Amino acid sequence: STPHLVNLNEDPLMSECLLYHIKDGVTRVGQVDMDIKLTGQFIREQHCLFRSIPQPDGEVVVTLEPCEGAETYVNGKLVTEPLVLKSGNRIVMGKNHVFRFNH
Ligand SMILES: [Cl-]
Ligand code: NI
Repeated sequence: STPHLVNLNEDPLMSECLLYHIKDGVTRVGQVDMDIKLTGQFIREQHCLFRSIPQPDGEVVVTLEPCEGAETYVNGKLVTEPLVLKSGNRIVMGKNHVFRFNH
């Protein structure tokens, strides 16, 4: 299937987005001029980005790259360099945005 980024927040705001499909290419996450806009106090203008790249068989590989000074955690570990995501991974951006990556 397409990879999904699913919003795990228990009380998401009306403006807040519950589910994104991660499309082929770069999805930029942040506040100012991004493909996914998150508003929390700790979300930087350019927070991080997803890369979706195809394999020989069509199956996709999604990586997450954090931006300088923008905190993101995958399964509890702060991610500081780019990282290949896996279905089930829990991603927190800033302190107020929790997702699951579902492939
Ligand atoms: Cl935040
Ligand atoms: Ni879907």
